[PDB]
Amino acid sequence: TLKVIGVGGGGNNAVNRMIDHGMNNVEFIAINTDGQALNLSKAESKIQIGEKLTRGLGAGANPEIGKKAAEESREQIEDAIQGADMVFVTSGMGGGTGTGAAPVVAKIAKEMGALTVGVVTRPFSAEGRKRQTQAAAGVEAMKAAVDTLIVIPNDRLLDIVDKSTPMMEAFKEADNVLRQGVQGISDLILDFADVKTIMSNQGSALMGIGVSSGENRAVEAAKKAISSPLLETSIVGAQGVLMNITGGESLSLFEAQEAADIVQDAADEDVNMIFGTVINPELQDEIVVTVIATGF
Ligand SMILES: Nc1nc2c(ncn2[C@@H]2O[C@H](COP(=O)(O)OP(=O)(O)O)[C@@H](O)[C@H]2O)c(=O)[nH]1
Repeated sequence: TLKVIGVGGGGNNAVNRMIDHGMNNVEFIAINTDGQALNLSKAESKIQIGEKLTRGLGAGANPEIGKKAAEESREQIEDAIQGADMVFVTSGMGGGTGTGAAPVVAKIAKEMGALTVGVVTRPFSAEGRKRQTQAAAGVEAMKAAVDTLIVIPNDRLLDIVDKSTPMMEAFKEADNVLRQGVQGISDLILDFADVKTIMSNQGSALMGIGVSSGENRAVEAAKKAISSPLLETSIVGAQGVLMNITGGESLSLFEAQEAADIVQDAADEDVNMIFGTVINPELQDEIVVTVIATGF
């Protein structure tokens, strides 16, 4: 039983990209201070927070607003999570809602016993350093709050998207990245207790994405993932690695083994590696290798 919660406008856009993209397994939850944004959210469940602080508007960008706003609506949050086994808290740090509220939403789910995984974006360093300063705090808030935290610095997406890609639209790929991050894990649900062993109380986790379509797609996707810009360090330091190989109908068993072997070689000699495949019909010909490394 899986529930992904979108905390903030950033998170809610990533949640709505997770919905627009066919994703059949999981419950979606939208959390914001802004009433407007919640209306545009595609999630089944929505939650407005700070209904007494904000009077039904947004948190207007200060992290102190969401923190207290979350506490105000702690009741409703605990209700929405009830009986989820694993919770994904997807949010953009730097904002008001996410920065303060999302860490509280997390520790709610951790205190409720669900496996809490945090998939959060850092803001672009091109977004002003004040917003970067707040995000740095919010990140450290979540590190305490979650079992595993996957922190994707948006700047590292500048090593992915075009220079032509507008700034206010570069978040659409950041959406897609959070999608692949959550979806990579969620799609594999392997033994749940195995995943627990990889995620439970591990802390800071790195993500690696690689996509390839060609002659050598298996090898080419795994190599790209092993050395994804999103990885702050190469994964050899990790004690636990989860790996996903998502492909079309044409996805070979051979290809899976090839990609698995490649990633295994890159990981520590005696790493706890667990990996699975996913046939996703909607995929044309590209396969996607998603690497989550834990424990640093
Ligand atoms: N993935 C994603 N990230 C975003 C989007 N818009 C903004 N962000 C990032 O998320 C951070 C917070 O934005 P926002 O969610 O509006 O703040 P909040 O509403 O106070 O939680 C910013 O620093 C942005 O870098 C979006 O549409 N998608």
